[PDB]
Amino acid sequence: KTSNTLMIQATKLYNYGNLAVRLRGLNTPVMLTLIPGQKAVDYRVDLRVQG
Amino acid sequence: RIIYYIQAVIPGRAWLIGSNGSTLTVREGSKIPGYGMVKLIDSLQGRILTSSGQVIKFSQEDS
Amino acid sequence: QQEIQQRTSDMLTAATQLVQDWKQVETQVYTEGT
Amino acid sequence: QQEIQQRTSDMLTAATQLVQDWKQVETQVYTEGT
Repeated sequence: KTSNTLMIQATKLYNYGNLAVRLRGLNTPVMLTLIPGQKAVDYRVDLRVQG
Repeated sequence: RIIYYIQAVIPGRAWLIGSNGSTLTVREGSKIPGYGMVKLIDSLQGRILTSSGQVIKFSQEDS
Repeated sequence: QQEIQQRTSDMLTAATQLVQDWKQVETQVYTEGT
Repeated sequence: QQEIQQRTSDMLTAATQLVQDWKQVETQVYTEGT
């Protein structure tokens, strides 16, 4: 409930979705989309935020 | 010139990224700069057909 | 001829299964942090 | 001739077992230390 790391596990094969994350200093939440089942798997994604 | 790579593909859409880092999303009939008109999106095997004859794929060490 | 009706029964079960699978939409979850 | 149907029954049980084994995906576990 304090860190800056999320741990995501996909439950279905091809059902896709989206997520909203609000940070400590930001007012605009950052929304991301999540696609499973590709020819590559992102083991870890690093995100640079503008502020 | 600019080279585009497939980031994600479902039936219908395809999300592409360029060598400049710009990201786009396309459907069956859509405009792509420097390539022409999209003719067919093939979700299996990761191939996109273009009106100029080009095929859009994944990066080879990133696929 | 009777094959239409046997096919109707396996098909009926599969289509009922498909439509009941298409019915469910679940509520979203909001997580609060401090 | 009837061997197709006996084979259908043992095969039906085995294929149902295989598909139900392919269905389950379990949630990951996170361990916190201090």
